[PDB]
Order: sequence, then C-alpha cells, then structure tokens
Amino acid sequence: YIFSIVTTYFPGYQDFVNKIRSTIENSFVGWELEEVLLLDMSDSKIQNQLKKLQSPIILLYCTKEEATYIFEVANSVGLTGYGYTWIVPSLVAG
Amino acid sequence: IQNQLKKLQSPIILLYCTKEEATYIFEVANSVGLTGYGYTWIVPSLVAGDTDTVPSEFPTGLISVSYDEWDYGLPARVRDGIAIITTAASDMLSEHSFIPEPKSSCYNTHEKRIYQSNMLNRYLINVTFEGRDLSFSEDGYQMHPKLVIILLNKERKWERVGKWKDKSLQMKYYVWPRMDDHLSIVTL
Amino acid sequence: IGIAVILVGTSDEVAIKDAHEKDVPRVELVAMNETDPKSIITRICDLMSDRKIQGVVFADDTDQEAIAQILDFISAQTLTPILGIHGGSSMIMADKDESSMFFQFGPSIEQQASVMLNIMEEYDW
Amino acid sequence: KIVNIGAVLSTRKHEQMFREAVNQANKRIQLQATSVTHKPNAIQMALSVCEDLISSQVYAILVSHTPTPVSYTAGFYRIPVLGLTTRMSIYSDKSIHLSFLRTVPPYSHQSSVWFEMMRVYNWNHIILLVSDDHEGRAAQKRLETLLEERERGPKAEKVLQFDPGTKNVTALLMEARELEARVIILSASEDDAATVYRAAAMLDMTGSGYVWLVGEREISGNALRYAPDGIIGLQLINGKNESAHISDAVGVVAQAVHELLEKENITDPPRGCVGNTNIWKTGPLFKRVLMSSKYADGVTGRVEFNEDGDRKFAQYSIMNLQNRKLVQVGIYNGTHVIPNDRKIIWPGGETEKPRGYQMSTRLKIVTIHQEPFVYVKPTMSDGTCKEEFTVNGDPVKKV
Amino acid sequence: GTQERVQNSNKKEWNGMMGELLSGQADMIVAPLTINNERAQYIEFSKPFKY
Ligand SMILES: *[C@@H]1O[C@H](CO)[C@@H](O)[C@H](O)[C@H]1NC(C)=O
Ligand SMILES: *[C@@H]1O[C@H](CO)[C@@H](O)[C@H](O)[C@H]1NC(C)=O
Ligand SMILES: *[C@@H]1O[C@H](CO)[C@@H](O)[C@H](O)[C@H]1NC(C)=O
Repeated sequence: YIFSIVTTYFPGYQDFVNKIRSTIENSFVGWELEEVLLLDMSDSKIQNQLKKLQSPIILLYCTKEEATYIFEVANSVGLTGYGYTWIVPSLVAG
Repeated sequence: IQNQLKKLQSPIILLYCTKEEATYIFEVANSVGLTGYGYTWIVPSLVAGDTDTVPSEFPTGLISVSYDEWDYGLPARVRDGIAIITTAASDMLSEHSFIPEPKSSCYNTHEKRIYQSNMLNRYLINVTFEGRDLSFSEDGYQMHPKLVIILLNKERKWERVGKWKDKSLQMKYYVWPRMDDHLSIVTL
Repeated sequence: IGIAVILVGTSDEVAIKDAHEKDVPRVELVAMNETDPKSIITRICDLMSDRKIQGVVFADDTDQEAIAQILDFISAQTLTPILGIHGGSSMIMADKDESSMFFQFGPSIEQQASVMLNIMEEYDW
Repeated sequence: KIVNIGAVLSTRKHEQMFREAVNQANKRIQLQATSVTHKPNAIQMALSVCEDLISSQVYAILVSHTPTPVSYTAGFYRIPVLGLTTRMSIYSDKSIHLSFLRTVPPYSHQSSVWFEMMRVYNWNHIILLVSDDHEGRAAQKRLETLLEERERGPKAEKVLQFDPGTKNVTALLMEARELEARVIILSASEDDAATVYRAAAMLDMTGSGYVWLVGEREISGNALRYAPDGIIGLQLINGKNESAHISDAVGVVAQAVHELLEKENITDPPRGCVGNTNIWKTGPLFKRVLMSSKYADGVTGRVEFNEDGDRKFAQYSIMNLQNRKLVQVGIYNGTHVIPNDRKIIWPGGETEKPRGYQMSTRLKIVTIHQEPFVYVKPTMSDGTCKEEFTVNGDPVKKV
Repeated sequence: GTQERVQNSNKKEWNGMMGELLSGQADMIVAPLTINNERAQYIEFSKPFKY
C-alpha cells in the first residue's frame, strides 16, 4: 500500500486518475497516493522529480514509443529493478 | 557505480578529485538526482584559481577551503619569509656558537657541513617570530595555516565567508539558501 | 648572514626598504621572467656561488607544478634551504626526499579535512 | 615524417645495439635516434639532457643504471620514459609528473605473489615486518588491499614497524616470540636484513618451527653472509640484461609511432631549452595510447599494461636455499601456478611444512576485587596460604 | 452517524447527523458533538466550549 501515478497527455487521460482516486477514497483499506506527475514529450527536469518518487510501486499509462523514451530517461536516473516495480495497461505491445 | 551514487541519501557529501574529473562527475550527477535542493558539497582547494571562472555544470553551493588572494599580500609574505630565515639563523646561533657559512656551488661532491645541515634542519621548525607561530613539521606544513572558506553566489564568484585560526572559526549567517520548508519558530 | 629573493615572470612591484629594522640580513633581489627550467638551473647555481649566502626564498605566478620537483632536485645538493611563497613552487609537495631541505607554506590535506569536520559540526549536520 | 629518440646509458656498445635495433624495427616515417652517457655528479644532468631535446620532438628517452630525475625535467614537457630499474622507489605515482612508465614490477608488486603463495599451503596467521619508511609503507598498502572479505580467510596478526638502520631490534623479536603465529614476512634493505639475520641468531629460536618468505634484496650477497637455510624467496626473470629490454622498448616505441601516424593533431615541443612557457606534445593522447596494448610481442612484455604497466603477467621464479646456495624450484606466470619438482627444504624439520601455528595454552587472567565474588588475603610466611574447610568438611580451593 | 459500511457499493456514507450536514440538508450542528480527527477531515469545527 504505497504507489504513484505517471502519465503523459494521451487521450483517455483523466478517466484513469479519476477511477483510481474514486477507488482509494473508499473501502477502509488505507491507501496512500503519494504523488501524481505529468510529462509532456513534445524534459528530464520534471523527470528529475521522477526521482522524488520514493515509492516501491509505480503506475504508468502511455504509448509504446513514449514508454521506451521514458524508460531510457529513467533507468539512467535511479530507476531499476531493485527497489521498484511497475505496472502498465495492455497497450504495450503484442 | 555512479548509479550507486544515487544510493547516497545523505544531506552532506564529500569529494576529492581533479578539476576535469570534477566536471565529468558533476555532469553525470546533475543528470541523476544531484542538485542544490536536498544536497550540499565540499571539495578541497584543488578545484581552481577562484578568480578563474568555474565551468558551467559546476553547480551551486560547493563550499571549499584554501588560502585567499588577500592572504597573498606579496610584500607581507616575503617579509614573513625573510623573517623566518633570519629568526631561525638567530636561534641556531643562540643554542650554539657555530655559524652557517656561505657554501660552494654545483662544482662537485662537497658536503663538509652536511651534518650541520641536519642540525640546521633541527632548529628550522620550532622557530617563531613577531608573536605569531610560524612552525613546521618535517613535510612543509605551516603548523597553523591561515585558511578561509568560500562558496559561490548565484553564479558570480567566491565570497570570503569564514576565517580559521587554531580550531577557531569566524562564521556568518547561520543560514543557507535553498536555490518552503525552513520555518523559524519563536519560543520562550 | 644572507637571504635572496626571486620573482620569475611576476609583476615585479616590490621594494623592501624595511629589512634592516627587523630586530645582518642582506638581500640581493633578482627578477627573471623566462619561466625556463634551464635558466632556473643556471641562475641558481650562478646565484649561490655569486651571492655567498644561504636560504633563498621566492615566488611565482604560473602553476606548472613541476617547479616544486625541479627545485627540490636542486635542494638535493645539501645545506641549501629553499622556501616558496606565492607560487614559490605553487601547489604542494606530496612527499619529500629525506636528505633534502624545503618548505611550502601550504595546507596539508588532513588539515583541510579537519576544517571540513569543524564546519560539519558548527553548523549541526 | 622524422621523429627522434634519445638515451642515457653507461656503455656505448649498448647505444649502438639500440640504434641497430631501432633501424631493424623501422624497417619492420623516419625514426632516427640519439644517445648520451650518464653523468658523474648528476647535477649537470638536466643541462646535459635538455640539450638532447635539441631535435624537434624528442620523445621518450631510455636510461640505464637513484638516477637523475630526467622525468622531472621531462615532466615539464610531458615526455614519456623507459623502465629499466623502476623499483628503488615509488616512481609509479602521479606525484612525480605523469611522465613515467615502469614496464617492470617495482618491489612492492612482488608482495602479491606472497598472497597467492598462501593459497598453496593455507597459512592464515602471518606476521609482517616493515622498515617504517616510504617503501614498506607501499608494501603494507598493497597487502592491505589484497585482503578482500567478499563473503574465514587469512588475517595478518600484527605488524611491527621498525626504525631503519637501528642495530638493536631484539625488543621487537621478544615481541615476536610472544606472538602466536609461525610465518614471518620481511621486506627491507639488504643491510637491514643482514642485521636482522645476525640478530636472528637469538631469534633462530623460531627456526625449525617457523618459516618466512623474505623479499628480494635479502637473497643478495650482503644477506647471504648471514642467511639461515629456510629462506624461501623470489626472483624476477630478468636482471640487468638491458639489451633485451632495449628490444622490448623499441618494439613499444615502434608500435607507438605507428599510433602517431594518425594526424588528428600533431605538434612538437620546442627544440631545446628555449624558454617556452608551456609544452604540449599531445602528452595526454600519447600516454592514453601507450597505456592501451602496446603489445611489443617480443621477448617478455607479451601482455598489456596496468596504470604502472607490469605486463599484467608475472615471470616470477621461486628460489629456495639448499643451505648454501639458491635453487630455482618452480615458477609463476601471473596467477599461473607452475609447481616445483625438487624437495622444498625447510628449516631443520626438513620434510614437513609446519603449516600453521602453535596454539598457546598459557593464559594471563585478570580480575578485580569484588567482595561476595572474589577474595584477597595475605599469605602466610611460607608464601602459600592456609588451608581452610567449609562447614561440611569440603576442602576449599584457593589460588 | 459515523462512518458505516454499505451494501457493498461505495463504503463512504457518513450517515445521520453528518449526513444531514454534508449532503446539503442542514448548514450547522448544535449538539454535543465530539471532536474526532476522522470527523475533522470533512467538517470544520468551532473552538471547544465544553471539555
Ligand atoms: C620581462 O618581460 C618584458 C618582455 O616581455 C621585459 O620587461 C623584459 O625583457 C623581460 N625580462 C627579461 C629579463 O628579459
Ligand atoms: C640491545 O639492548 C640490550 C638491552 O636493552 C642489550 O643487552 C644488547 O646487548 C643490545 N644489543 C643487541 C644486539 O641486542
Ligand atoms: C640477454 O637476453 C638475450 C635474449 O633474452 C640473450 O641473447 C643474451 O645472452 C642475454 N644477455 C645476458 C648478459 O644475460
């Protein structure tokens, strides 16, 4: 029970955050939404704030190309397999 | 391994390296969670001549320590030097009535007063003058070096901040700018 | 009872006029500006034999830190104390020959570390 | 396309052989070479050598056998050097200007074999011995960094820095005997080693039970004059046979000029002690390439350099004393263990290696004077203390 | 009417008096109402007037 949300200006945008926020405001589970960010590709400075995310679990919603780009920028800056874990919806690839 | 540099979750960091490597490492670092907020750095004197401009990637803070250009009042320093030589000569003539001579040149092997050199070397280290203590160990260390502190302003230059003398520190401001979370709470 | 002072390639704006009152210490001030190894050598062996005194003391502006090395190798010929000031073999000599004779007017690394720790204390980190 | 090389040796025929070798290598872009002889009193050396910079870009000079720090007068100009007797100090350091490549392991590196030596016999309790001054410090630092705890491994029990030249060391030897280990390591000057061996006449009561792995000077004659028998020591494959060293050097300099063929940027230092302010014969690049696989695949240096060189390859040769003279017994090619073939004669117990230590059984115990736990009483006249009895006729024990 | 459960639809009700306050029924509550940091999330309290 700790996570964050990272998105980038793709349609079907605010539905995502809204559904989660609605779900965390209930159920008496004690969920803790540390931070929500926003990147706009067309940079690392805000992704520098991506290092502010000290959370074990991360969420992400974007397209495959932007995913590659962001993963490139991230793995350089304290984003790895140790001390992390990621989740992404189905739209990654076949 | 510089990724492990991100493992350092500490407020204060120390660093010892050459200027080129410093630029390189600062480049690699500022990209990866190394900035002015939530950090502070300290580096020994070997960064550069302070009047020389600092490189670009050379970030804010960067407290260091060295002599100062003001310490380099040339006439005062050469005066102190000739004084230390003269007072050591006087001391090695006070504890003993033997005098160092003029010597011979790069002519051949001639070490007549070689034993006296060690004897001269002996008194050249605890000898003082003018009230101040200008002493040495056997490795070229002014046993009490007039040091100062410097940090850089927005990008401008190095400010004469703190003065050091025999475990004595003259300090200013009690406060450091963050490029809010600092709150001044009054009490009673 | 002598001393000699050198200013190599450095803005030779100085006159003592106040040594005889330091209570004979007698100077012979020279100012080259060639920053030449060979010139340093030929002068030092010249100036010693000519200026029949011991304990030269000089300074410089550039920072090709080999000057310390060349000067110490000069000091290899014993009974010849030398003493740098502004550059005066500017930066530092990390170690030293045993039979040699030299000083630097420079802070050793450990002293700098002790200052670093005094700061770390006095500002409570 | 002409480049020049210089040399400061002691015999003219050596320089002539060098010239023949460099012409043979250039046959294998002009590569003319010069040379000069060493100096009697070493001070005119700098004046003599910077006139050997009289050719446009005199690159690395080659010198034979403490020497005059030509590197100093060359470091001012960023010029490499040769590697002939690069051991008598710690030249291999960026304190002396980054103007020196060794190509020959300096005595410090020797210690490393010792460590590997331990893997042969699993010794894990060693005493160190160091002459307090400027080279044993290097030996120490190397042995320390060679002690990795990457996990019950070996551990150096106690090190005893002794002042150089001081005849009396017997106090340190009484300190040694009180220790528990049985393996000594001595690394100092040959005169000091002789002083120890003589003073080991009373210390030879380590001898038949003990063993040591002395360094490389202490098998020279001034130590043979007082050497005991069990003196397992080391040797390098090549002494002062400069000619083969000249060959290796010329191979390195030939592949070097081949690297120089590129014209990204070329510039020469001035011809002679003209008084130029700064020098840049693209020193940084020259060194950055010389440290990268010179591979003068000739006699010896068949593998690349470290920050010091060393060929990353040990031609190390063990040497045991057969009670009167040395014997080459086995060798090591780096970590390559080439074991011996003859019988390793140890001190008197000549066939078994007393591999380990004599676990002591005496114990000096200290206590304090607490009332209901211990008790302190004065003795009787006879020194002992009177026998008592508990209320139940049990004999009370006292010490 | 503190935080109860539901028939498993949303599980955030604030029934009773808090219901009348939050859902626009009323605009003030004068009653012996305690101070509880759960209640301090959605409400605004006056100073204490009885310990
Ligand atoms: C010092 O520099 C200038 C020339 O650049 C001039 O004053 C003088 O020639 C130089 N000194 C000597 C000893 O030549
Ligand atoms: C060393 O000192 C001891 C006493 O301190 C003395 O008995 C001995 O003769 C001295 N010399 C040697 C070589 O041990
Ligand atoms: C030096 O080595 C070469 C080849 O390794 C050999 O031909 C020559 O005889 C050796 N000379 C000496 C003096 O060892």
